[PDB]
Amino acid sequence: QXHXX
Amino acid sequence: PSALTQPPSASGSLGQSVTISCTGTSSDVGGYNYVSWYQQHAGKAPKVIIYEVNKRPSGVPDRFSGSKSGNTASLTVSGLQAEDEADYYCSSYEGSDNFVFGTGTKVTVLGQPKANPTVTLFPPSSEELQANKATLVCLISDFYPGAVTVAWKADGSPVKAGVETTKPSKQSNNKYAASSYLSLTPEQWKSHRSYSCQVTHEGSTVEKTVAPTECS
Amino acid sequence: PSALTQPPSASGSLGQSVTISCTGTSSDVGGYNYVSWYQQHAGKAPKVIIYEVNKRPSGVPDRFSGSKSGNTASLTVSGLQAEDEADYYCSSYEGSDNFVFGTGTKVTVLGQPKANPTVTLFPPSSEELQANKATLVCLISDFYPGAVTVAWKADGSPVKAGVETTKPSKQSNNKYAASSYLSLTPEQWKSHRSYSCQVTHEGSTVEKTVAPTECS
Repeated sequence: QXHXX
Repeated sequence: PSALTQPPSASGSLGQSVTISCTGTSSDVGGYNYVSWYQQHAGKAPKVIIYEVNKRPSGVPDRFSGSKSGNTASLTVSGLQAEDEADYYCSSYEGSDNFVFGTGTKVTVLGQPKANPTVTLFPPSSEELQANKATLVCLISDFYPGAVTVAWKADGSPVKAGVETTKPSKQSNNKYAASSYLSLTPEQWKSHRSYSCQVTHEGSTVEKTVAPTECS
Repeated sequence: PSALTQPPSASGSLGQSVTISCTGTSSDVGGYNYVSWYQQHAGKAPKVIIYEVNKRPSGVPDRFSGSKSGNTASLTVSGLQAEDEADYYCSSYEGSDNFVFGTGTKVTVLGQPKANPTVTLFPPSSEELQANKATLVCLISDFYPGAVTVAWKADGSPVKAGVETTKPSKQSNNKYAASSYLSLTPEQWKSHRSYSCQVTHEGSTVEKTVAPTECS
């Protein structure tokens, strides 16, 4: 997913 | 902290469903709207099926939903295809460049039909034969369920030795595949009338035979 | 698409520094540094041990390292520890909506001598042919660790089609057997020239080729 800030 | 509460198994059937929870705290599940869910088939590549709320990455199967409720997030699979039966994980943000993963769940369809294995037996290769190696293989394809029992045979008088069998792998569907070898020499091979791989599946027995004949 | 190619087996002794590369392609070539490295032991959901190519989350033992240029990100395990045996993955964000995964490097803290794979290709017999059935079988025996790759070429042209590969299975000598199989049609097998079983085991790659002949 990693995702995201 | 905990293994993010995740049920350890979920069932269903052809065109039934199941809905699964990613359960943790207000630090992570509660906190940020980003709940990612994984589709990872038996031991292989985890796959992103959904990533924030219900955000399926353009090209994702089925009535695959994700609804976040409280500290609980949840995925929905309405279209119990066999194609699922997997280890479905979740994960959310934790802040400080931290992500914690859900713990459980291996999804199980019921209804799934029985499939009797197509046994394809392979005489030794000529190239291998020229190498002075004689190896016989018994292929087992297609079979559902997953337990398969194999036997090798000379001229009866069962005959084991130098025999291997592999433990069934899922495939192009939740249909399984196994194999089996006989590492023989030409002398063990080429003397006999035939050899024979006898395979069993839920009572039913196949038998597959080979005679030193080969054609090509 | 999962364009992040990874080495199968990666292995070492307690002490030496096993590396795990991961390659891919296109778009902003290596213009995304969203490379994330994940460990997973056989029963767990995947721990994230690295990210943003060079970054470890809170804690993560400073013996796990990251690196990346052009098309290759890498994870060096600088001083293998016993409990470093696990599955390892790469991950890259193709853009927004997109997440690409690796093939996985099963890393093994070597118990045995590292055993290089015995591969043997068999073509569809006269009889199977007589049955309007075409199957080829690439028995892969004797490797250690049980972590291999299999690619099928038709006239050197890597076909992505009808084929399966068993899981590697600890034989009665603790060496791993597998099976990749290919399912053809006597038209397509006749209408071709050559059929390669290209098998690879970290730092090696075999290709045994079978050619269509006749007799009958």
